[PDB]
Amino acid sequence: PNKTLLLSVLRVITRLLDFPEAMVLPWHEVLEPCLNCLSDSEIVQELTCFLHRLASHKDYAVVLCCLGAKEILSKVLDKHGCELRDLVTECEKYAQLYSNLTSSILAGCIQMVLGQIEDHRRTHQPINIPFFD
Amino acid sequence: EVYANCPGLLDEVAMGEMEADVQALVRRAARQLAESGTPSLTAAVLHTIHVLSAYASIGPLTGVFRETGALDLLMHMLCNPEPQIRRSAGKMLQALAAHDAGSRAHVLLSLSQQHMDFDSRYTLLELFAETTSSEEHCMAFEGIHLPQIPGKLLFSLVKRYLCVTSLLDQLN
Repeated sequence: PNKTLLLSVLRVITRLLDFPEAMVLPWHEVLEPCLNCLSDSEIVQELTCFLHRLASHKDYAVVLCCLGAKEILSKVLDKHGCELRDLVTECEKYAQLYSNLTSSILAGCIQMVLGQIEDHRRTHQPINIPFFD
Repeated sequence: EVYANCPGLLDEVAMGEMEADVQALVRRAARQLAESGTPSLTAAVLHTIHVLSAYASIGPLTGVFRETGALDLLMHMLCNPEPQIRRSAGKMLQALAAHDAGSRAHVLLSLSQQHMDFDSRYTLLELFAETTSSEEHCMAFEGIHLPQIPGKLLFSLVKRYLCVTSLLDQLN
């Protein structure tokens, strides 16, 4: 929240990062907004600290590099991390692969739905598939 | 419906012969694969795999291609440590994919059943991209913000959709 409130929240998050299942939850919660904000000196320091904590689930940092705020990282570095700049940055094969895969999944699911609609048009029986509506 | 909308659109001995010949070729190729300890036989196996792909280049004989049980041999070949031969076999499978989907679905599904390696998950993803080169996945992007999902989630989604497509074809 506010700089002081967000500072206390960042302190709590950094402390609780010591869990072995901290990523078992939806850990990819606000990483994108965090990169967007990554500011106040406390805010920039906390964003760098969270990134460095995430530097160790390598694919999670890979998703972070797919977010790809390297330009903002350079600007924030010039305003006053390095390990993430070495590892996460300059590894984008993952990025193109995962982008293409996500788009492909969307397209395939849509095509399946439309096909089922047409098939039920043929048969005339009403459509009944779980969670479809 | 074809008669009403588009009526105009409406020698297999050699096909079946080539299917049996490819069966013998796959037998010899597996013989070389068991002998894949010398690079001469490895090169011969690569040539045999090229021949197998050329055989796979046919359209309608997919029924025979699966009937000869080539799928399991190909799967074993994918588990071979021959990297160039692995890539070639992947290209051959991709060329097979356009003919039918169920073969691809079963192939990758069996390929899964082997905290797996990030390289292994990468291999699965690369094979799935080769598959997704299909026209069914060929479509337009939304031109809108498609949020990025995590990796293990991507594995789960890929497995789910693969089984889905398999079964959906299977109902026919």
